[PDB]
Formats: sequence, C-alpha cells, structure tokens
Amino acid sequence: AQNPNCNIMIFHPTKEEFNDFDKYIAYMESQGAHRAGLAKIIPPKEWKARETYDNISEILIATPLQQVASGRAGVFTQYHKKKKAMTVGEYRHLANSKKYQTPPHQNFEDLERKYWKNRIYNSPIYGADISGSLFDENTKQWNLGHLGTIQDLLEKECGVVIEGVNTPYLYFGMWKTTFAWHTEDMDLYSINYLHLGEPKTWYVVPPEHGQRLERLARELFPGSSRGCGAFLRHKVALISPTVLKENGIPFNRITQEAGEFMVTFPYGYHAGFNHGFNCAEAINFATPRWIDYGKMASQCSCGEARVTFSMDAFVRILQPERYDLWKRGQD
Ligand SMILES: O=C(O)CNC(=O)C(=O)O
Ligand SMILES: [Mg+2]
Ligand code: NI
Ligand SMILES: [Zn+2]
Repeated sequence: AQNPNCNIMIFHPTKEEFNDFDKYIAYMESQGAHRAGLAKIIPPKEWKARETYDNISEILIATPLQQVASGRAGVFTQYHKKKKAMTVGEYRHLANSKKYQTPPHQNFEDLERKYWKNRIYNSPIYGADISGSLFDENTKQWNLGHLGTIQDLLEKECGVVIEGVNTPYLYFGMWKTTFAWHTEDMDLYSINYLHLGEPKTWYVVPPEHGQRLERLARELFPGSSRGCGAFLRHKVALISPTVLKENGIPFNRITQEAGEFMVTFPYGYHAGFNHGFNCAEAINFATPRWIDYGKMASQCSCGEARVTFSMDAFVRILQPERYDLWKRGQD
C-alpha cells in the first residue's frame, strides 16, 4: 500500500505532465497521495495562471463576511456577519490596516502559534465564495474554469444526464481569516490555486480516519451535534492542532504559498487560515473513484447548510432514499 502513514505529498509535474489533468490526478493517487486527504502541486516553471494581477482591484466583494468567534482558543465556532460591499482595492487596504494586518513574526511556526493563541479575540473579514475566475482564457493547463464538469463525469460513469453547472469561486483573505473543519459537498474533490499574496496554512485528517474527527466534534460541540446529524456541513467549527493531538486524532499540516495548487480528496476533512492579504480560486471536481464517496456522503437536513443548485441532482441520483428528507431541509 502506497503512503501508509498518510503523509501529505508534494508533486513537481513537468510541463509535459501538466497537460492532462485527469491523468495527473490518477498518477498522484497511484503514489498514495489521497490517503493524506490533501496534496500540494507545484506547477512547472514555464507555467503561469495569467500575465499579471495589476488589474484586479475593481472586482466587487458584494457580501464581505466578518468572522466572529465564540468559545475557547482551541475549540470555537465562528459566525459570519454580513458587511457592506467593497472592492478588492478597498478590501486590500483594509487587510493592510493596523487593525487587521499580520503581526510581526519570526517564521510560519511563530505565526501559527499566534493564530491559535489569539484568533478568537479578533473578527477578520473574509471575501469568500465569489463566483468568477482569474485564469487567463489562454492558459490551457490546470485552468480551474476549463475543467471537465461533475455532471459530465457522472454521465460518463453512470449513463445518466442531469441538470447543473460547475464554476469556480474566488476567495479574498486577510490575517486570521479562517476556513472551518469540513469535507466538500457530496464529499467531492476540491482544487485550490493561491493566485497572489500571503500564504494559507492547511490542516487535514486522512479520509480513512474521518469518523474519528466526527466523534471528537460531537463531544466538543454537543448542542450542535443534537441539532444536526452532520453539523460539520455547517462549516462553523474549529479545533486546534493541540486539541487534536490531545485527543489522538490523526492529522497533518502544510502551508500553501502563492503560485501553488492544493487538492483535497474525497472525505478529507480540512481547516485552515490565511497569513495576510491573499486571493485564491477553488472549484470542486470528480473522478471515477469519487462516485462511491458521493453515494455515502452525509447530509445536513436541519436546514442550516443550504447549498447549490447542482447538489440537488447529485442527491437525487446517488442518494434517492435521502432525497425527500434532504430537500425538506433545502425548502
Ligand atoms: O480557501 C478557503 O478559504 C477554503 N477552501 C477550501 O476549503 C477548498 O479549497 O476546499
Ligand atoms: Mg478589476
Ligand atoms: Ni474545502
Ligand atoms: Zn444541519
């Protein structure tokens, strides 16, 4: 068995190897990458996502989200308070202000210590989930707006034609902006490209150990657990590495820098934070190996998780028993 310790693997494809996206994902899995739940891909040195970022300041962040924490430093939830619209140029200037900027630090480790000590005492503003792309249309390799769609994968593997579309999303971050512990919708893959700015630190639990994280989360968030049988779908709960280690939960960590891709694999729980002003682009995707994970994915039916149009068909075809109840939550 390849990668039996479930370590995060780092790949350096050549420009030739960067042509065929599906084939490269399958290669990484042949080497055991998926067992970690997360992999890093460093693009060949010849590749670029676009020529420059000099002209992005006029993108609108229609609903910036203030991430307000409750709890203790290592075990907390966050709620998202909606703020007034602002441009990316306005948001960048806010990120760089004395109130929001990255503090002085020695290295990524010192920054990580400061994040876990102090996150709860501040409310950073995150421009998340903005439909759009920063890849140039002429970028032919690993262009996250030109991937094969999940609907087409389901049709190729299973023969059924379904409605829905699959487009990328932009994320504008600042110091302390946080992504809570989650797997993807329908336990899909994700791919995330850090276009510019400061790093993003990731934490991940191997897919084979995901249920250990869920059991800890039920213990740590006991009212949320009674409210919903899949409350991590709400994407609000944080648990620190120190708390995971105290409770014996297997995990790994890695920091993504600008110019690098990360892939999350089906049922790979992940969480993390941004170091400073940055912009990432991410999209969900599927492979043949995903189908069985999609059939078994948990679902929020309490109504809180409220998701995309295209998830309807996935539930309807892969999980017809749950359909009915899941759609009562969505309506
Ligand atoms: O970058 C972020 O805030 C969150 N991204 C992801 O969870 C992802 O790419 O799967
Ligand atoms: Mg612009
Ligand atoms: Ni994710
Ligand atoms: Zn729920």
